[PDB]
This record gives sequence, C-alpha cells and structure tokens, in this order.
Amino acid sequence: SLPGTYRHVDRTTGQVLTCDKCPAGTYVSEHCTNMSLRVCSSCPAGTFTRHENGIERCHDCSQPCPWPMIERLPCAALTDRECICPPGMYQSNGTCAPHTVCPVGWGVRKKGTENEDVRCKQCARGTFSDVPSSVMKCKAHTDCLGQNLEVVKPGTKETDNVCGMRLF
Amino acid sequence: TPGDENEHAHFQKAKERLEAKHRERMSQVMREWEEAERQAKNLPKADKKAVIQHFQEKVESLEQEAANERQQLVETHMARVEAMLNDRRRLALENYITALQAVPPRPHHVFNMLKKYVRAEQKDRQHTLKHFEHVRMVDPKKAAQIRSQVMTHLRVIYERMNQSLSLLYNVPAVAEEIQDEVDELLQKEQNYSDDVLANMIS
Ligand SMILES: *[C@@H]1O[C@H](CO)[C@@H](O)[C@H](O)[C@H]1NC(C)=O
Ligand SMILES: *[C@@H]1O[C@H](CO)[C@@H](O)[C@H](O)[C@H]1NC(C)=O
Ligand SMILES: [Mg+2]
Repeated sequence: SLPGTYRHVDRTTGQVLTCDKCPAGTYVSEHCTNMSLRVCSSCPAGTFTRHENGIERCHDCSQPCPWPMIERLPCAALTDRECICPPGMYQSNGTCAPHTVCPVGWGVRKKGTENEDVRCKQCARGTFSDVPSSVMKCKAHTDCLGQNLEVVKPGTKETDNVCGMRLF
Repeated sequence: TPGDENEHAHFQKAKERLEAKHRERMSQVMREWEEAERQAKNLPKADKKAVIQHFQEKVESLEQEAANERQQLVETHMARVEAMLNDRRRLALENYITALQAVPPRPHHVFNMLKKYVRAEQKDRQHTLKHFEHVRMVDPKKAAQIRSQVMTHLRVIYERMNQSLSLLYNVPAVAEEIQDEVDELLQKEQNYSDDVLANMIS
C-alpha cells in the first residue's frame, strides 16, 4: 500500500505481491515475482508517464496540435505534448477564438491570455479610447492648460479634448 | 471587485511558477533514477533495491519541500488579502463616522454607511474564518494551537463593532429615526457571528 509500491497478483502462483513503482518516463515491462524486482522500461516514442507508476503501458500522447494551436511542449518520455492558442487568441470550446477588440470608447480592463478572453471597460470620465484594440488601455485626456491652450472641445469616452486658442 | 480578481490572479501566477519549479526538479530526479537502475542492472537484487530506496527518498524529500513551499504561498496570499480588507474596513468606518458627525445628520445616509461598515467587518471576519479553516484542513494540529488567537481576534472584531454602535447611541434623534432598520441589520449580523463561532468549534 505504502506510496512507492503497488499490489500485483502473480498470474501463475496467484500470490499477492507488493512491487516497487517505476520512475516517471518509464513503465513496468516485467512485474516483480517471488524472486525478482519489477523491471522498468523507457516510454516509447509518442507515449509518456508523468508520475512514478506501476502500470504496464505508457499513456499515448495527445494528438498533434490542430490549427491554429501551437506546441509549447513536445511529446516526450515524461510529458504529454501541450497545445496552446497562438497570440491574440484564447481557448474557447475546443478551438481558438480571436481576442475581443475593445472598441472606441472602451479600453482593456483585463488583458487577454491563451485561456482567457480580453475583458473591456468603458473609459472612465477624464479618459478615452479612440481606437478599437484588444490590447490598448484607456488614455487620459490631453491636458490643454498644461501646454498653455484652452479646451475648445471637451473630450468624451471616444475622443480626446480638442485644444485651441480663441480670440475676442 | 478588481482588487479581488487581481489578488487571486497574482496568487494564481505564483502557484503556476511554483509548480513549474517542482516539476523540473522532479523530472530531473526521475531521469536520474531511471539511469541509475540501468547502470545497476547486473548487480545483485539487494543492490538494485538500494537504488530504488535511494531515489524514493529523494522523491519523498522533494515532495515535502514542495508541500512546504505551497503553504508559504498560501500564507502570503492570505496576508495580502487581509491587508486589502483592513483597508476597506477602515474606509467604511471613516465614512460612517463622518456621516455621523455631519450636521444636520441625514439618517438615510448614516444607516447606509452603517450598512457597508458592518459588511466590511463581516468580510474581515469571514476571511479570518477561511484562513483558520484552511489551516485546520491541511494541518489540524497547528489549527488547534492557534485557535485561542483566532477567538481573541474575533472578540476584538466584536468590541470594535460595539463601540462603533455606541457612537450611534450617542446621537439619539438619528438613532430613533432608523432604529428598526438598525435592529434588523444587527439581527442578521448576530446570525452571521453565530454561524462563524459554529464553523469555528467544528
Ligand atoms: C518463493 O516464495 C516463498 C514464499 O511464498 C519463499 O519463501 C521462497 O524463498 C521463494 N522462492 C523459491 C521457493 O524459490
Ligand atoms: C460596548 O460599548 C458600549 C460603549 O462603551 C457600551 O455601551 C457597552 O457596555 C459595551 N459592551 C461591551 C460588552 O463591551
Ligand atoms: Mg478601444
């Protein structure tokens, strides 16, 4: 039972044996017997074992990455291949979906990842987004006074302050 | 709340780092174990057995290092969330008190601020409980050890709340104005606190 062991019933003698586990990257090619320790063999190409184990066959690797996913992790003796969505997309259902574009009047509020869509928010008062973008955040209105000009047209969610000079 | 989602995101990112680190260490040990059994394959049975014992000791050691490091991450996250909540509690309290020193007092307002300050104190308490619960799960002996400390903190939350109420009892017109909305707030609060002590003893 103890966690480095597994239980195995000798297929001829019927005896209940306590065998030692094999390392990850390996599987049991020969169970222990009355006289002998279990024998381990390396996972063949296209299979893997992630953990210490007492199993008779390595796990088949996942299918190769379906377009447009890319492989960050190859199939190897200790690892399943790992497929992820290319930049600017995220895992949706079983495929890749483009990141949500935050339109004019909106800016990124939570950045987009390979597992999670972009989250957008309405630019707050005093800021604006004049571009649809899945990465740009909201930008503060140009300070017109700060460069010795007047606000000739107040900014909105969608538009910057318009600076200018006026005569009277 | 953006602070909520953000703190959980930093905690999440820390966990992922930590697991990547553990996975690499484990992987290196498993490769070495396999190569060692390969080297020892023509030795006596007892010597092969010693190879296995050796590497199951390395593995056990790594696994406990990793468990330890995970608890450290949890502790760091809990502390941070506590700081966030302490802040919000202090803000609600100040707003309620300026609502209570406002002249003329508007009991609409006062009871609303009172509302949110009670909610803050509650969420503080909830966090305290959740921390203790986690400790109890992963480590009942430590939890048994720090219980006393938690109870005394809970008693602090009570006292602070009570004083906060007393302030309302200072300005009687407002108090009588909103007394039964206050009484129902304290109703469900009493229920919450009770729920918490229940979740505490087991
Ligand atoms: C087989 O197993 C028995 C116990 O079931 C043990 O005493 C014996 O030494 C083993 N080897 C033999 C019989 O060659
Ligand atoms: C709580 O504080 C108020 C103001 O001091 C007081 O009326 C009341 O006796 C106190 N109760 C307890 C249990 O501290
Ligand atoms: Mg935009």
